[PDB]
Amino acid sequence: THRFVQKVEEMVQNHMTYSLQDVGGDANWQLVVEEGEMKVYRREVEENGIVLDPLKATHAVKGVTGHEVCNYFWNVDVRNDWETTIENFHVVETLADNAIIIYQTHKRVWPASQRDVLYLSVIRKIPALTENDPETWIVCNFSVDHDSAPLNNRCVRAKINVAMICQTLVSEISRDNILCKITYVANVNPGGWAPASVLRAVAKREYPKFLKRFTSYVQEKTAGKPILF
Ligand SMILES: CCCCCc1ccc(-c2ccc(S(=O)(=O)CCO)cc2)cc1CCc1ccccn1
Repeated sequence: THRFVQKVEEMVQNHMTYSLQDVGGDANWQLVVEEGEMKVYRREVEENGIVLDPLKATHAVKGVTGHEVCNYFWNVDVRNDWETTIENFHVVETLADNAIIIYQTHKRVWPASQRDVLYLSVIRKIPALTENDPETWIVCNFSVDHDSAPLNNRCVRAKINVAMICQTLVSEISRDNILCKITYVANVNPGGWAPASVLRAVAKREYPKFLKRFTSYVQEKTAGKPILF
């Protein structure tokens, strides 16, 4: 029990309530990119002339579990093996063995100024509501304030609320018979000002690239390892 336990529970619960819902029938979501099972949607939202566009994506990855996907997403030690848009990150504080606070800087995208982020990252297993329902693994990354926040005069502080939410279907169980269903949501306030066209182009390019790359890394690192359910 660190000082964020209840904020964490609230963020996680909101994601389980709202983020998991299907949006196939919801015209409010614009489907922007589809590549097979990977479906990437946005809402066009601006606040004070700053693009906030909520991002929501679903995906189905063979041969990995939600537990594996989330560990890989959460574990700072493999971060540099799949991240492409990060200049630097530092663990600011270890809250618990499933929760840390991270500082990171994002590669500049011309012509906007560089962004940095300060966020709590927590991984949690949500037990099946009923023996009918799936268990879910979730990673939530959400912005928090912290005293040990670096001075970075090059950077505008973005604020994020991101969740990677995983449920695993299975048919000795082999990788051949396991499917991981992902819902990934990212609400990012870039702060300051950045050209709308830039923000939307970066999102449209980088989210599908991230999801394809990250999931493929998980498949590759796990294949021929015992399944971690
Ligand atoms: C002018 C560019 C402004 C960049 C704004 C920004 C800042 C941070 C993020 C971002 C994206 C994914 C995460 S995470 O999924 O939690 C994994 C940990 O890194 C945390 C933060 C996103 C974005 C929006 C632009 C953009 C979109 C997808 C990739 C990169 N940049």
